[PDB]
Amino acid sequence: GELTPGISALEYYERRIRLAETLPPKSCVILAGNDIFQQENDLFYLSGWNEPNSVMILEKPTDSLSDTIFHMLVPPGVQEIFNADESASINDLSKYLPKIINRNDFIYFDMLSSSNFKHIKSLLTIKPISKRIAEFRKIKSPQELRIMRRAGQISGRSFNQAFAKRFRNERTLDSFLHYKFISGGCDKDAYIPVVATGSNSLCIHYTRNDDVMFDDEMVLVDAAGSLGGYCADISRTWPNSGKFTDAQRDLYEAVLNVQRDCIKLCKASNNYSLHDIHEKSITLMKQELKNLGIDKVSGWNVEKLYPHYIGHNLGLDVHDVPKVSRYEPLKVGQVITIEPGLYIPNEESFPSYFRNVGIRIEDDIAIGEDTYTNLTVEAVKEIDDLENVMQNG
Ligand SMILES: [Mn+2]
Ligand SMILES: [Mn+2]
Repeated sequence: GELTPGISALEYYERRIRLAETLPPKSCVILAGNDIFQQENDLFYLSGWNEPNSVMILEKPTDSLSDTIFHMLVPPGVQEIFNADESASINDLSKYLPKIINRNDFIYFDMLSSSNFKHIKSLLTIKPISKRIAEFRKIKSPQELRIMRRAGQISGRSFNQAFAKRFRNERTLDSFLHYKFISGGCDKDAYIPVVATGSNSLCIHYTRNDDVMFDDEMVLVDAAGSLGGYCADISRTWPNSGKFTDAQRDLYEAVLNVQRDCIKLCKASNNYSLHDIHEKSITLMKQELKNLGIDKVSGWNVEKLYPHYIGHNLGLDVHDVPKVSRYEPLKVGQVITIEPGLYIPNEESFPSYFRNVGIRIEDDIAIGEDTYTNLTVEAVKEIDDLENVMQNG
């Protein structure tokens, strides 16, 4: 019954109806797919069509939802499997598209690099559309929450399998997690992974993933799988030796405390915005820095030791729906990550056992009415849970 993994063909139809319920009479939405594979997600959200060199048109000729028309121009079944009301070859674009534009007053199309995009743009009231769909994508349906839970569950269990094994080089740990994501049931990597051991964890954008791992440092890993186009996002940090030292413990619990207290905020009744939570993450991280006695270091305030945001919306993209307001209260159905971090520089003004230690703990949280749902709860992160899996398996 599914059209793409986790989503039925009925929901795709319902998504196109929800968009049409916002359009005036004699409108048409034009979405150009990608070329050679990562489909255009606005197109994928409404069609489930995952092929290159394709154009979708959603047309509302009157004010009745029963008159809408779902056009699909594909490379030379689309009507029977994807429920396209009309279809034609993509070669017919120059003869097919102008007939539709001329009979409509409002053209929903983003004028700002696909080949069919430059084609359609040259043919051209023009209104943007990608942001209006973003307001729909930021609210996940129960089916979408289920398929994301499956992605995070597969990714989470893959981390636990890695916890029980010893890795002498980053690239082995990289290829291992990739295989477990795929054999666990995922389509691909959700994003380019980070496998940073020791001082490598201080580079926020480290992706080389080929350095040797030593028995005295911890490894920071940001990696997760994708299923049906939906992405998970997990970060974990654990010692290579398999046991936390007293220093590695104190720093890890600081990041874990900030993350835990922030996850507890993700209830829609709290009326917090994503930025509201981030500013609370700064406050909490300051207090943890004070508990460790490293908050008042000159030139290294909390912004330089915690130098990124608390998280981001998650969905078809890793950094999902970027065009939605970070300042409006979180609504039921949104999926955001909670990923605070600490990264101590190699400065003698810091204790020696803290220098060159970077830590980040990331989980995917879905917003509920009076609670939340940890979509990545399987990947253990408590020190006693971590040390148990590492030494016993
Ligand atoms: Mn991440
Ligand atoms: Mn993230």
